[PDB]
Amino acid sequence: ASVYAWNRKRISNCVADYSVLYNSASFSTFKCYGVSPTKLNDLCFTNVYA
Amino acid sequence: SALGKLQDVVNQNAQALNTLVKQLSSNFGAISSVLNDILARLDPPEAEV
Repeated sequence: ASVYAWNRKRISNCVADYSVLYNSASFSTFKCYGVSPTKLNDLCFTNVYA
Repeated sequence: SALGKLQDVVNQNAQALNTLVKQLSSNFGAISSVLNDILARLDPPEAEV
C-alpha cells in the first residue's frame, strides 16, 4: 500500500522464528529500537502489528 | 492513642521501607523499570544506557 494508506496487519497466535529475518541480507535497513534483533527468538509478545 | 509515640516510629520506619521498595517500580526515564526486561530485550550498547 501507499504511505498515506499504509496497511496494518495484526500478528497473533503464532510462533515466530526471527532468525530468518536477521540472517537474510535482502534488507537494506534492519533497525530495531525498543528490542534487540538477536533477542527476538527468546521473548513472547502480543499486539504485534506490521 | 496512649502509645502513639512508639506507633509513630513503627509507622515511619515501615512507610520509609515501603517507599524504598516502591521506588524500584519507577523507570526514571528508561524504557522499563525491570532490569531483567532490559537484559532480555537489548544489546549491551543500549543496555548500558
